Amino acid sequence: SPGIWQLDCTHLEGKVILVAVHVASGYIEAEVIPAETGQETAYFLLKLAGRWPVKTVHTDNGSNFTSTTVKAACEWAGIKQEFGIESMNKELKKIIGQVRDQAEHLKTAVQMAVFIHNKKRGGYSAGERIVDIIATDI
Amino acid sequence: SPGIWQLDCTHLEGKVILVAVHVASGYIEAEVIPAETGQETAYFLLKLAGRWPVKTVHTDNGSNFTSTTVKAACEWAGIKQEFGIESMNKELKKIIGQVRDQAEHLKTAVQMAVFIHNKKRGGYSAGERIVDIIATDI
Ligand SMILES: O=C(O)Cc1c(C#Cc2cccs2)oc2ccc(-c3cccc(F)c3)cc12
Ligand SMILES: O=C(O)Cc1c(C#Cc2cccs2)oc2ccc(-c3cccc(F)c3)cc12
Repeated sequence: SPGIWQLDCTHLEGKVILVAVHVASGYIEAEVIPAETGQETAYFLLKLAGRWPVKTVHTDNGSNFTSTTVKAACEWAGIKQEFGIESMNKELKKIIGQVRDQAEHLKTAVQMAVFIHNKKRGGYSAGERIVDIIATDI
Repeated sequence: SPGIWQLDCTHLEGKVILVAVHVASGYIEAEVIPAETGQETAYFLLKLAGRWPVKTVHTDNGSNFTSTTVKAACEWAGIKQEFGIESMNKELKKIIGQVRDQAEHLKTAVQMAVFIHNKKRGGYSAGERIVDIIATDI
């Protein structure tokens, strides 16, 4: 469970936002991409696996089983793709809405929204939780 | 020291690679950017601060004191910019060289190289070190 992620897509302003959630913490990473092409997901997954333990990525549809570059990225980095395992996507759009005028590019708003999600709660934030799970594991 | 980073630039194939090193671990993040414009560094810094504790960013030159968007990003996220505090850039180009044919875009090679740097050593890797410092700190 230190290494289990979910990968989803949400849409704002005709752009695609790639969302990775660390299922045990609620920690999120996101990127705005022009078009959802296989090569985009592959770059995002390779960046995520260089940064954290990424052992299993669950997706809720078939799109990610049809990309040879996602498959090649996953092989290289030692990532198992799994089919099946959220309301994360709703929280994110709430925060993105509050900040949308505060900056020009959708992608800056997306990252401010990831920052608030990860750093907010007095218990632990999702950001402390992921470090605590992986530390506690090491 | 959990929150202290260095930010540098290196160059390959007429593109700029933005490198953040967590000084106490040797953990690195990198991005290929078209052109070094203020807005690029600002997006990278906001992504890094959503992911980790980023309290102080040291740079070795003046470029980052002249961008209103780096300044605005740093204010919003609570980042102190500092002037002054590597051979990281040499290790990275060694690994990038070994993988360069293994993939099309320079940026994929850059990320495979970050992955190897972060996961390699039997002591601790830079990736376990950063999680151990922040966990040990929390
Ligand atoms: O560079 C490529 O060849 C295609 C590619 C992208 C991308 C992108 C972009 C997004 C937006 C504009 S370009 O990310 C990757 C990650 C892994 C592999 C790969 C492939 C084989 C073995 C391996 F080890 C890795 C290939 C990619
Ligand atoms: O969206 C913008 O307005 C400009 C911007 C970029 C970028 C980029 C790109 C890179 C490559 C193509 S576009 O990253 C940022 C991070 C923070 C702030 C900012 C500004 C004021 C307050 C605050 F809280 C944040 C502005 C940006």
